[PDB]
Amino acid sequence: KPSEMRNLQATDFAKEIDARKKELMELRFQAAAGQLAQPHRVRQLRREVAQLNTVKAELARKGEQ
Amino acid sequence: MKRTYQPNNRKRAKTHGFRARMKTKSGRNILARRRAKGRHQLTVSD
Amino acid sequence: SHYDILQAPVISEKAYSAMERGVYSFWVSPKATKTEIKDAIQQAFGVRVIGISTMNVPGKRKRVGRFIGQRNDRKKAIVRLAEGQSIEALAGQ
Amino acid sequence: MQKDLHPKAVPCKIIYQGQVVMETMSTRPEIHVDVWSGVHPFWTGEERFLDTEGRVDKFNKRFGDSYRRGSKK
Amino acid sequence: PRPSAGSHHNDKLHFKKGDTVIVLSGKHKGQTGKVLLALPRDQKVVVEGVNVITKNVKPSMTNPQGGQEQRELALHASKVALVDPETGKATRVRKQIVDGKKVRVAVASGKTI
RNA sequence: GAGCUGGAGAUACGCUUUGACUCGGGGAUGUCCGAAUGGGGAAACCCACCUCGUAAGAGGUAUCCGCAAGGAUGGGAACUCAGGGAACUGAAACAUCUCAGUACCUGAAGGAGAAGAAAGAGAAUUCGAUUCCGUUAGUAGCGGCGAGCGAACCCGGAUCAGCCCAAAUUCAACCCCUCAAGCCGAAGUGGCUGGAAAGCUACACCUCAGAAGGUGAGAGUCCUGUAGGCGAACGAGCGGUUGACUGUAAGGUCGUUGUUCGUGAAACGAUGACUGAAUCCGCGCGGACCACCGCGCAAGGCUAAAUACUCCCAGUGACCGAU
RNA sequence: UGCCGGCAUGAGUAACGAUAAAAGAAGUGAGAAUCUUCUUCGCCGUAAGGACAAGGGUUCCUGGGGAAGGGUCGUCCGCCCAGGGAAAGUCGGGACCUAAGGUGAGGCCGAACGGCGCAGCCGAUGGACAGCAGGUCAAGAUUCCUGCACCGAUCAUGUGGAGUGAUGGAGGGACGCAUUACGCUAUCCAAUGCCAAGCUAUGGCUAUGCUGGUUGGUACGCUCAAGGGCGAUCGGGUCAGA
RNA sequence: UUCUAAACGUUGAAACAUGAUUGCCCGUACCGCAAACCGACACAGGUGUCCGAGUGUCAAUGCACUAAGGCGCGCGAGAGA
Repeated sequence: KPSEMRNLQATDFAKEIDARKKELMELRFQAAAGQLAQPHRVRQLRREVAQLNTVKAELARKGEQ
Repeated sequence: MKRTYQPNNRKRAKTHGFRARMKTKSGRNILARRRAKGRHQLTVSD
Repeated sequence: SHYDILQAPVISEKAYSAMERGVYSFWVSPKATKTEIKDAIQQAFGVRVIGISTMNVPGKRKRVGRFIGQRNDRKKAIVRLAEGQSIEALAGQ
Repeated sequence: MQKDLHPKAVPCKIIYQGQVVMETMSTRPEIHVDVWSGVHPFWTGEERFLDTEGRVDKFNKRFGDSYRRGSKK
Repeated sequence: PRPSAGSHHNDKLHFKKGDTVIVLSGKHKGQTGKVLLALPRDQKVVVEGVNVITKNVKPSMTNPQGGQEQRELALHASKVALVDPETGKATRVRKQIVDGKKVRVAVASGKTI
């Protein structure tokens, strides 16, 4: 997040996936994850690079034409 | 002993199994004789 | 990438009962082989993996009285791990 | 499909249904027949637009020696 | 499903959050309707109208008690709405100031909130 | 619009009032099969080989026509033909026949193709472009001369409009104009047996808009329609003046299918082998031919409109009632 | 003498299934005859064993409850409920070859559909391992522990000091029937061969009377080749295995 | 393991010894000539493959019984005209 890459092409976000999506799969597990905690902070930030790879093949298509 | 059929359906693949009615063009309409012809699903994928 | 295969544990009782020396069991993707599932679990977390396994295990969900209800297939990847990476505490017992 | 003659062909009609010795005179005839047939021509040729192999016809070479498409064999 | 709702009343009743009203339709006629959130698309509403009695059990959970207050029943709107006073004159009229989200001015004898 | 994403309405988890929640149109991730077609080829599944490259792995492989790319072929519920072809029945059985060119097969495109401007119908010495039904004619004929099929002569409208082989169409501004999200839309209540009764009663207001319906007892004053009218970004859709184009180069014999004509007392579509004559006051026929008239001329097609069709979107009917 | 839906009666009889014996202690609890810990019985054991073949796909388990089913029923199911269980470089597909046959653009022809076929892919059980025995829980095994075979394999140094790329003809893998033995152990059997846990009032013996238990491939030897087939440096195919 | 042409080839391409390295997904659990796979059902039906202890008996897989292993089968008793 956010919609900040509406103006930034330079492969920095290239490893942005390595951020929270690295051990939130280690919170996506069964038990000791979040039942009464803040359960929602999983696939509520898993569209973290999804629906954001749009205008990424319809904007980032900027190669040379 | 031998029944009247028994398993193993090779002659219901590349002959009479889903995509095997092109080898026999006038079988395509036969394949299409219960899909694009009348109601009902089909009979090769239940 | 370097991480986009790695995905979840396996949690068993005869895991760290039978899975203590170092071996785990993973939870990969339908994509078998092995030329991805490894370097995924190789980064800033100080843990290294090699000797991967990969198996199978289906699903089976015959629930309603009739028969309407079923499968999920899914897999897993056991691995091995020799002397070199013990624990130093993390998230598993 | 490289079966029927390239020209115009004959099949797809033609039947029979004739009689047997009786053509309005003494006794009204029965009938006796009522079946199918068809007709086809022959060979020999050279070239016309779209080469493949050759089938041609019969009554399609006699005066069929003008409307060419590029040949001189 | 337990057919109650009253979703056959058709969703266009305007109501929102924060309001003071009375009631009718019977059973009570002594109950200042108020507060609440409402439920567009199938609506539940009870207010302090009907004093239910619906004892919950007492496992080993946290509930052990019973209750006898606050619980579902039925009967949507259609009682006594609008009018700071009490009766007469509708209200669905709206200032040429857009903001449909909470347009405020009603009929002749209407209120702007 | 501001709140919560379809039936085990899913508790919870989470997001609000300058865009969470549902979405109108022009796009996109699009798995095995479908034309899908790398190969295997028994839908969910195994192989080579080149571009990439921190040792891993990323870009793709099939036939036809202007041929050197490409463009196309897929599956279709009723509309025309064409290759298409029997048949139980009837004649009180019963090979010509009625069913008919019908069942089925296969080829085509638009949702329109099919006949449709001609070597023509008629007949008083008239009339032009196909088809449908209206009326005739249910006549003439046909015909184991049997049941039976069945035009033209006079009629309606949709239509009573031009040109094609050798001396118009394509992007767009404007548009009467359609397509879903959607905007408002009318006008008073009390008492009983009782579930608030719209039943008994009482009075006004709303009127071009007073069809179905939900909220415990049929409600115009609770509300969605109806009359009054609106809506952009994308595009079609029936378009109106115009910009980038140039709107005027074969009869015949013998054997037979059809036509209403089972074919014989009859020209006329055309084929099986034989005749490519006429060639212009020459040529096609009036149901064979004689004589005279009538009209049309080798030579290739376009023609939208109605006739006949019924996948979808509102609305509409003296039907059923969830074997 | 219809059709379905329900109630019927044949009626509580015939029948519980191949007539191939079972009693009980005890666990449990709702009572227990058919469960469970178990001494006694007997039927098969070229079987009604275990693995591979087709199949069912949820069988097997950690176990759990009768509504119903297993034609008694039951505290047993593989009924029904969440999870658990078949860990690969060599046992398994393909790619390297193939008989029926199918298919194959061009093509041989057919009224279309198509039939078939040249260059081809398939289509099989089929030609193709270079490890055996132990350590394994609730279920899985030659993938899990140990002494162990490596076919060609990923790079580089050291006798090679120089060879090699196609469909191949090869030798050959390409085996018909039957007989005879000229070979053979595991496995089996001679047990007092090795070591014994130890012996019964039964009557009887303690000793040449006695339960039981003890090798495997990688490897290679005039103590493994029992047995079947003669090997090499010069000249040419008086013209083809394109 | 039977043989190489264009080309490739002189100091390196491959056959050699060796450390290092490989055979991809799927089965590898259940009954299995088996009330669970086909007979309208868990009806006394059903066909392939590998081992196949035993004394006795010309051989004998016919024939008795214990292994290992499968097991009383979808019942129970009486009186048993």
